[PDB]
Amino acid sequence: EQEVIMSRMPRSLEALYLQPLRREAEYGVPSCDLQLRSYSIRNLEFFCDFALRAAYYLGLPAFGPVPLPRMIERWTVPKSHFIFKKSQENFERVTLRRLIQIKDGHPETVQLWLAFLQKHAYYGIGMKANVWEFSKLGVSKAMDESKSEVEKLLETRWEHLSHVSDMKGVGNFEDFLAKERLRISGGR
Amino acid sequence: SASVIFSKYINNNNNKLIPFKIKNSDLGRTRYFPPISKEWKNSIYVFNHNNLKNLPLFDININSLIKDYFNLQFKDKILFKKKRLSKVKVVSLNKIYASKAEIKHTNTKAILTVYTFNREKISLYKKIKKLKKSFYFVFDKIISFSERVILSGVPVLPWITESHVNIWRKIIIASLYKELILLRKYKLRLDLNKYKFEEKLLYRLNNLIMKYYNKKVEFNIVNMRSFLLNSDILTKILALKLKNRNARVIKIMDVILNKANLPKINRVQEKASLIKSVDWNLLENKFKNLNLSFILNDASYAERNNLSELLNKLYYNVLLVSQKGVWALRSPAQPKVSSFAKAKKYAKIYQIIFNSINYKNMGGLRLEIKGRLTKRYRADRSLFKVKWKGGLKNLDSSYKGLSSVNMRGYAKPNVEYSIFTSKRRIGAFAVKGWVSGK
Amino acid sequence: FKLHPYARAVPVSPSYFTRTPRFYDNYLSLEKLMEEYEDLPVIPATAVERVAWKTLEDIRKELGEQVKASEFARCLALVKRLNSIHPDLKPQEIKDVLDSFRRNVQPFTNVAKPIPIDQFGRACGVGKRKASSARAFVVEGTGEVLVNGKTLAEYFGRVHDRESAVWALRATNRIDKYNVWVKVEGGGTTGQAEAITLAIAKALLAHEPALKPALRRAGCVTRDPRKVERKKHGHVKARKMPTWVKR
RNA sequence: GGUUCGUUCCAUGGAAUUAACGUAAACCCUUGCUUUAUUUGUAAAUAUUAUAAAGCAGUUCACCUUUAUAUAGGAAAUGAU
Ligand SMILES: [K+]
Ligand SMILES: [K+]
Ligand SMILES: [Mg+2]
Ligand SMILES: [Mg+2]
Ligand SMILES: [Mg+2]
Repeated sequence: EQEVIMSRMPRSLEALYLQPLRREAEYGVPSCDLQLRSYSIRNLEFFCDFALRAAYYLGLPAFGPVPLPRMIERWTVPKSHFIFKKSQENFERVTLRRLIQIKDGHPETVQLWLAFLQKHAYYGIGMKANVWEFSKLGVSKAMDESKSEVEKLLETRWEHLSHVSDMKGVGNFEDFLAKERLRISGGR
Repeated sequence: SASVIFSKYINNNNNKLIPFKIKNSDLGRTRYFPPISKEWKNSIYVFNHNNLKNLPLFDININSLIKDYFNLQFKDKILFKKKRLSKVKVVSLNKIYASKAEIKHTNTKAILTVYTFNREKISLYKKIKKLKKSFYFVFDKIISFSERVILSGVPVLPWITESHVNIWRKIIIASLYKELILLRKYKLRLDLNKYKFEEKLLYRLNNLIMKYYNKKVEFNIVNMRSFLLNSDILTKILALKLKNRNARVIKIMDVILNKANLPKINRVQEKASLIKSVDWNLLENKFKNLNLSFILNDASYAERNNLSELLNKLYYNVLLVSQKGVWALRSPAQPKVSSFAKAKKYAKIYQIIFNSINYKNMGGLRLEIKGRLTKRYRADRSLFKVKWKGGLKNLDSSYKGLSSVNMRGYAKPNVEYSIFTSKRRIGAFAVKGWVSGK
Repeated sequence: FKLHPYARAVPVSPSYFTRTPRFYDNYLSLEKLMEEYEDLPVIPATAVERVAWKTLEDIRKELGEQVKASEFARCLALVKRLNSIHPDLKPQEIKDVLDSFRRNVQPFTNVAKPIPIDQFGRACGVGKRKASSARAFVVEGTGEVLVNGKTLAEYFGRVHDRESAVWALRATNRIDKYNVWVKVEGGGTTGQAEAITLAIAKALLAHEPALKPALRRAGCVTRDPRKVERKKHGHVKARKMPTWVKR
């Protein structure tokens, strides 16, 4: 029952007060391009630092945030609903965006990174990721052999879905997805 | 070996090396960046704009649901209250007022913020609190006493079943019916007022709002201590007062302004500018070379090797009993918390947090009423009254000369504008209201 | 615990009814010190270390009073008089009151980074114009000039633009001392020509910094900020208005 | 009565002391510079175009002139910048 004088604090807590660390890419082949967008700059710059700290723990060498060109829309409208036309005013909607590109990233590890950002996404930010991956010839046979592998991973996930025996509200399965997807996206 | 397709992406390496340059210029403090949720009602971005075009319309529908949701009341038959029927429609000022909703959107959910001024709780809590302690003290005796004579022989047991408890309970109700229905009234009306902010009743409102956004909505209800701290709640209250025919317009505006308390100020110091001088306390100027390989390499202090020793000198550390001392731990169901979480003192952090927030104090107040507000039922002319107390200026920029961040390209970040439209028996009128913060 | 039976409100400062109580209280204190230490010797102003005294604005904000410029101007003549007292003979009382009138304001420092010279002896200068940006690599040579790979004559079909692009070398009479390899982008013929003028001038100063007084009078150091004005609603152009019909 | 782009500032009045709005300040684009970032932009690169976040900068210093001694102004391709 004695008191110990801690020489320092956990590195997880110290790293929160340093600039986000970055791994070094040995080859430099891009494995993911995450483009973040928002109408504000304060939440976009904050979440980009948070996204770089996650890429460090996963061993992903991230590059950026690269400031991409601003997307500026413009509208000139009359200030009066009725006749008065010699008086108009300009409006705009500037989209601020950043790019975080990961290189030499393992395909699965890159998907945990993306899965983490979506779970802890910051409000007011839209995200889009392009993932790359190398594969061998014979894609047809590769995707048929991996069926048994994916089935085992889903054994515990089928519980999410449940329907009455011989679901009749669906009808044509494929046509249901195609039409239900449009209804979810709002038209397309 | 490797693939050719792979080698064609290695050679494309013309990157610029991070130089770690040393700053030789003096840096000022960054502007005050106001929150993002206060620029647009919907803080959102989506790549498919089909989820973006109906938001202006939904804001109207959502605000209607929230307004009517907070006005829910028991039926007179549930509380046994005798309804006093009458033709006139009574205006209720002692309810929960709510402002327009601010929604933070993600691809997974939406956080709906709404500022409320709970005026009904102020009355119910004081009214029920008048019931003195003797009520509950004596009521306990009736329980014990009743068990000695009814559920026992004349002067937990295995010969007392629920079939007897029922009769034993009805006897108490029959003798205290006029008193229980009274306590039940205020107890239920107070709990209803309480559950409106809890998940007991909010999970139902979620099902109604969730149909507009197709995402689960999380509520962030902020209770305002004064109805003057939010413009939406202010113009709403002033509008309900003016809706009565016999309402004295000018008198009602004066009573509201009298309730508004402005802080003491020195006019000569507030309107005094600021001379731009390098602040050597800023972490940017104190260390012009931010690399630890230079800071921790015995630059100024003698053996401050530990990165923690450096951080403790810059920031306020709660883990330390002495602010610039040492972090001494103790070495040899219940909640899972550190053995020192109870000793942590967030006394100076509240100062750090709340001093870094601008526009806290109420700076100025402005009310405008315009429309048909005469008392007689004829075709008179429109009225227009204006009252104000304080100013709507952005003192940080107009006087001190600091740089501000205007909202939506033209609006001052310290003012709240809200308009509420109503109508008398003779025509329509509107109540505009501005509220600024210092 | 009970209040005192006899009590009356009294002003704290004797300058209660004055225009600026706090100022006069501090001004009268100086009048008292000066009248007390007037016999001490002084030093000629030439041997008095220059001090940055506060301004009329710093006092208004500090004292929270609306001090007058004329009344403060004479209060500033005392601190300058008392400051002239001999340091060794200056009393500690005057040393303290004088420290409250010093202005410790430091202006911000923003020094441009000097243009280096590559290991191969080529310095890069950058110039700009209406919409163009130039990068000139000036190296010791014979006088060969290239613009986007093309020669100076194959690129500019107007001799006026050629002379303006290398005007810095011409004005200083060094066309035959350096070889320029320019790379321009954006803008037009004259926009790019004037952009190279500033680019070569900056690169030239990296080799011979003592030519700036000459490039000044030549007009190759100044950056011309003129820019096309946007079109404005209600106008046919930046400033041209549509026909106004009186009737 | 002076002065200022300006109810700006100074002085003054046998009556003034203050508040709000406009004004001003600040904000957006643009100009020079500093730091950060380097892809989908950059010939190369020991990083200089471009891209875009934050910060600094002017009527600031020098020169000349200067009322009531209180508040200032002028000079404009041959002082600095
Ligand atoms: K034009
Ligand atoms: K740049
Ligand atoms: Mg006057
Ligand atoms: Mg203005
Ligand atoms: Mg590339």
